[PDB]
Amino acid sequence: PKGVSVEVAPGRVKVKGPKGELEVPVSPEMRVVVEEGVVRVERPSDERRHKSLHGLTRTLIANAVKGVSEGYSKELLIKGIGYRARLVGRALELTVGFSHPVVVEPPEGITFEVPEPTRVRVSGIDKQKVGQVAANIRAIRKPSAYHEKGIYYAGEPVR
Amino acid sequence: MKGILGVKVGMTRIFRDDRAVPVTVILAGPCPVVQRRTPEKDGYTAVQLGFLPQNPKRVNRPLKGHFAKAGVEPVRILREIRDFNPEGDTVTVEIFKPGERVDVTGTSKGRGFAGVMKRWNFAGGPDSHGAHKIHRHPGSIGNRKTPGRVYKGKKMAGHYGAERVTVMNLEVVDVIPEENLLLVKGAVPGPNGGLVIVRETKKA
Amino acid sequence: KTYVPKQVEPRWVLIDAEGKTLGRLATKIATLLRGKHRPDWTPNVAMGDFVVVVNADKIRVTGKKLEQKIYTRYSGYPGGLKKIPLEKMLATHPERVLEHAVKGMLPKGPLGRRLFKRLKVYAGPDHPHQAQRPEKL
RNA sequence: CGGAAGGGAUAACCGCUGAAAGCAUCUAAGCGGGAAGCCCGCCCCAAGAUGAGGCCUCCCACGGCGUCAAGCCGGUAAGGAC
RNA sequence: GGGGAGGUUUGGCACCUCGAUGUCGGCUCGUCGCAUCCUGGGGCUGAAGAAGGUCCCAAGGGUUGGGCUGUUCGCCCAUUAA
RNA sequence: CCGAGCGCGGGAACAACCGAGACCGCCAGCUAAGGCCCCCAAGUCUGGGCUAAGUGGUAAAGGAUGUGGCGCCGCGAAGACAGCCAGGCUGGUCGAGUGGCGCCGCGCCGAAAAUGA
Ligand SMILES: [Mg+2]
Ligand SMILES: [Mg+2]
Ligand SMILES: [Mg+2]
Ligand SMILES: [Mg+2]
Ligand SMILES: [Mg+2]
Ligand SMILES: [Mg+2]
Ligand SMILES: [Mg+2]
Ligand SMILES: [Mg+2]
Ligand SMILES: [Mg+2]
Ligand SMILES: [Mg+2]
Ligand SMILES: [Mg+2]
Ligand SMILES: [Mg+2]
Ligand SMILES: [Mg+2]
Ligand SMILES: [Mg+2]
Ligand SMILES: [Mg+2]
Ligand SMILES: [Mg+2]
Ligand SMILES: [Mg+2]
Ligand SMILES: [Mg+2]
Ligand SMILES: [Mg+2]
Ligand SMILES: [Mg+2]
Ligand SMILES: [Mg+2]
Ligand SMILES: [Mg+2]
Ligand SMILES: [Mg+2]
Ligand SMILES: [Mg+2]
Ligand SMILES: [Mg+2]
Ligand SMILES: [Mg+2]
Ligand SMILES: [Mg+2]
Ligand SMILES: [Mg+2]
Ligand SMILES: [Mg+2]
Ligand SMILES: [Mg+2]
Ligand SMILES: [Mg+2]
Ligand SMILES: [Mg+2]
Ligand SMILES: [Mg+2]
Ligand SMILES: [Mg+2]
Ligand SMILES: [Mg+2]
Ligand SMILES: [Mg+2]
Ligand SMILES: [Mg+2]
Ligand SMILES: [Mg+2]
Ligand SMILES: [Mg+2]
Ligand SMILES: [Mg+2]
Ligand SMILES: [Mg+2]
Ligand SMILES: [Mg+2]
Ligand SMILES: [Mg+2]
Ligand SMILES: [Mg+2]
Ligand SMILES: [Mg+2]
Ligand SMILES: [Mg+2]
Ligand SMILES: [Mg+2]
Ligand SMILES: [Mg+2]
Ligand SMILES: [Mg+2]
Ligand SMILES: [Mg+2]
Ligand SMILES: [Mg+2]
Ligand SMILES: [Mg+2]
Ligand SMILES: [Mg+2]
Ligand SMILES: [Mg+2]
Ligand SMILES: [Mg+2]
Ligand SMILES: [Mg+2]
Ligand SMILES: [Mg+2]
Ligand SMILES: [Mg+2]
Ligand SMILES: [Mg+2]
Ligand SMILES: [Mg+2]
Ligand SMILES: [Mg+2]
Ligand SMILES: [Mg+2]
Ligand SMILES: [Mg+2]
Ligand SMILES: [Mg+2]
Ligand SMILES: [Mg+2]
Ligand SMILES: [Mg+2]
Ligand SMILES: [Mg+2]
Ligand SMILES: [Mg+2]
Ligand SMILES: [Mg+2]
Ligand SMILES: [Mg+2]
Ligand SMILES: [Mg+2]
Ligand SMILES: [Mg+2]
Ligand SMILES: [Mg+2]
Ligand SMILES: [Mg+2]
Ligand SMILES: [Mg+2]
Ligand SMILES: [Mg+2]
Ligand SMILES: [Mg+2]
Repeated sequence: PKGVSVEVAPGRVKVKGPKGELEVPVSPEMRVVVEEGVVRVERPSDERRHKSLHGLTRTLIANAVKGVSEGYSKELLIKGIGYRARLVGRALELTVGFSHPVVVEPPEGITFEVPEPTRVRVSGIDKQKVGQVAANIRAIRKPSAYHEKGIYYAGEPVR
Repeated sequence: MKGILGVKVGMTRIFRDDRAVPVTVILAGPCPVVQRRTPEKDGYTAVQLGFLPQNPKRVNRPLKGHFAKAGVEPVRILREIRDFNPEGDTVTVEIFKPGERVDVTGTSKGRGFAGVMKRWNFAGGPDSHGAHKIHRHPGSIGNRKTPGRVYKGKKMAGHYGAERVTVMNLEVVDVIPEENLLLVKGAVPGPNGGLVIVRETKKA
Repeated sequence: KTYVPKQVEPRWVLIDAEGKTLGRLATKIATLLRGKHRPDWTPNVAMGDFVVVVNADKIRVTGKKLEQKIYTRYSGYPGGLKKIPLEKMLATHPERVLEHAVKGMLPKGPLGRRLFKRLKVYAGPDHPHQAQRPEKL
């Protein structure tokens, strides 16, 4: 948690950093300790649901950190002939086998990048945001299970 | 949300560019605004439009003050037009450009106590093999001990027509401001003389 | 012969509703609605206090209720069984949810309806600033 | 000329972040997508909605009995009926 | 080979009704259930595409005309999104 | 037991289920079954567990890392299960438990019908 600026509140935690500040809804019955330059958290007991709540926030907070730190971004491959993508200012239009060129809106906090017609990174400050947006694209043209086409994260081929 | 009162004047057909077009002619004389109601004074937005001239003697009513409150020649009729605050003091056929599609409300013709066949376009009965008693009848109307009653809203004969009817998306054809006339795509509720309102449609 | 009461001035009351469990609240409201708390009680006459409630939307409700609870409006017509879940009530007119709870706990008779009038409900707060307002919990 | 468009919430289902259970999971906290269907939107009725709603305008004291109180008889106003 | 749901079939029992609860078909008028025939959504496919298979969600609406028979049903002609 | 107690209380309602065998009167008292949050008389009574399905508000074979409680077997600080590096169980790293079976309590699925619930 170096260089950060995590500031505790009643039911939430405001984490700041080079990238910026971001709110993270924290559970009620949890102790967000701010030991030293780092941060800890402890649970009121040792019940089934409490364990879940600890590990959840335990990570959910660590994301607030990394988020304002190094930031997040996911790649996107694009197979098939006509299948490609041209960045257009903020938004990106990509023809991928449809008679209508797909215009993709750029949500706030997110700024996807296009290094190549086939490759596409998705810059962002929030795992929740980035994760959705990434999928939001694969959704535009899932991987044809009969050969290579449509967009891919970077994972194995559907074959 | 344009709007304007008028009277169905009649209907005949004109020739567009080279094809015939059946059109109704409405007359939406100059309608003086009589009261603009805001969300402050009332709770909605709308305008009271007057219509035909009136014998000042016939309007001895308190309406005289309502007319004076806006300083306008006593009109014969006046209705509101929801969500529509214009300009000036009078609306005109100028509000409608040819090509714009409008909704026309009106009062359908009065058919009084009409039969079920007449009213709900029922089937009635056979003219030949059957009893000469149910030729134009509704036949059955229910079941047995269950429900043992008749469904509310069952279609039956009764007073019908002579009611508020709104036809929609009628395209406005040539509109003559020179005489306050307004042509439309023909079918429009009411008899030749009935007060009708003409609004903006919902195509999108 | 047991005591025979006489005309009594309506005692008004102001009630909160934030965090209050729907029913637990409705009970007391009902019991105060009829003069059943005052020892000069008489079923015959009906002289319950004018209860006024505020902050309706604030009402709590345990477990799956906003999603589970269903309200039935039957019209006289076929298939008119129209049913509405709790969440929708608070969206539209939320005051209803407390009303349809109190109304249910009042007696069925004619004076029971006369009692449902004594009950005033809003969510704001800000009642019609009349006169009485003896707060309570 | 109409069935819509459109907004909102969902079904099966697809998915993001994510513990419990170092991994993994659409879920346990949370969030997004998704039906000719649900809510609304259109059209008609509609304040006996006795919970009888709002606005604009017009007319407006008592002339005689009941000692407070509730009423009764007549000429009227705006206005209404025949 | 095993467990069940439904109460459309055939039937068991004899409980109201024998000082009367008119029977099959058709017509007219429908309305409801969903275990969905079509249209909408979706999973798997021995799913290349188109077409189709099975299962899931979903009543809003729709669900033709005729030959034969008293027929219900069924067969058949011509079509349909069905 | 009803019949003959369709007289009373309870059970929503209801001959025969639970309580009880009504000579008359009373603006007296103790109870019975059943109940004591409101409609509805009396505890939003006390203490100790369980249940998140409205289960409770009433369905089976059979299915499932539901939740809690009890007992046993295999590996483990001579480093185990899991993941990450390398080779094809072994090594390293980390570092405290982990995997399988059986029984009890409550619960989930299986669970589609016709006028409005
Ligand atoms: Mg994945
Ligand atoms: Mg007038
Ligand atoms: Mg209007
Ligand atoms: Mg005929
Ligand atoms: Mg005959
Ligand atoms: Mg005859
Ligand atoms: Mg009946
Ligand atoms: Mg004429
Ligand atoms: Mg407050
Ligand atoms: Mg129904
Ligand atoms: Mg239906
Ligand atoms: Mg008040
Ligand atoms: Mg005050
Ligand atoms: Mg899907
Ligand atoms: Mg898929
Ligand atoms: Mg993880
Ligand atoms: Mg995952
Ligand atoms: Mg959730
Ligand atoms: Mg699940
Ligand atoms: Mg959503
Ligand atoms: Mg949506
Ligand atoms: Mg939809
Ligand atoms: Mg609707
Ligand atoms: Mg009205
Ligand atoms: Mg009125
Ligand atoms: Mg009024
Ligand atoms: Mg005067
Ligand atoms: Mg005077
Ligand atoms: Mg005077
Ligand atoms: Mg005087
Ligand atoms: Mg006069
Ligand atoms: Mg069988
Ligand atoms: Mg049967
Ligand atoms: Mg039957
Ligand atoms: Mg039988
Ligand atoms: Mg016998
Ligand atoms: Mg008989
Ligand atoms: Mg008889
Ligand atoms: Mg008879
Ligand atoms: Mg018979
Ligand atoms: Mg036939
Ligand atoms: Mg189904
Ligand atoms: Mg089947
Ligand atoms: Mg289609
Ligand atoms: Mg697929
Ligand atoms: Mg399929
Ligand atoms: Mg296919
Ligand atoms: Mg295909
Ligand atoms: Mg049907
Ligand atoms: Mg319908
Ligand atoms: Mg046929
Ligand atoms: Mg024939
Ligand atoms: Mg024949
Ligand atoms: Mg046969
Ligand atoms: Mg043949
Ligand atoms: Mg044949
Ligand atoms: Mg054939
Ligand atoms: Mg053919
Ligand atoms: Mg005996
Ligand atoms: Mg005996
Ligand atoms: Mg009895
Ligand atoms: Mg009894
Ligand atoms: Mg008996
Ligand atoms: Mg008895
Ligand atoms: Mg006993
Ligand atoms: Mg005896
Ligand atoms: Mg005793
Ligand atoms: Mg109790
Ligand atoms: Mg307690
Ligand atoms: Mg069961
Ligand atoms: Mg079982
Ligand atoms: Mg299975
Ligand atoms: Mg199985
Ligand atoms: Mg628990
Ligand atoms: Mg168990
Ligand atoms: Mg090891
Ligand atoms: Mg089910």
